[PDB]
Amino acid sequence: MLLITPDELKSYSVFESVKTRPDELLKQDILEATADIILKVGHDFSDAEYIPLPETVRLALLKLSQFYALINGDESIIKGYTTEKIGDYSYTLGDGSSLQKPDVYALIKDYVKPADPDLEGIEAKVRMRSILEHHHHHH
Repeated sequence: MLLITPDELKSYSVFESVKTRPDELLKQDILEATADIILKVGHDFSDAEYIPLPETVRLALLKLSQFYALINGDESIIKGYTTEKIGDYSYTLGDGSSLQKPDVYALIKDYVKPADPDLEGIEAKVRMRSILEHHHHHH
């Protein structure tokens, strides 16, 4: 998942719609945006021993967040009556334009399917999560 906050989104974004929005909604958008960036690189950052967050990534998400937040509850944009937000063509604009996501591919192009083995954090959390106990507390 992302390691940012909803307050930061508005701090950078310019759309009054993204700022005017609450703090709970902003969270949903952010988490929904990171899904796109990860879908491009073809990998996430769940492993606690591998959660890289450069300056290029933080920016890419900041832009994507504002994008969705804009067509997330606008007052002049509709996807022609459809399910929840989808990562496809929709959210028509008053100018009959197709608001497309931000070109943040170059921002993640540096971390898009690297050339490294499975040395990454693997079989480490499963070895501890699947342990008999190794503790003096039963939660």
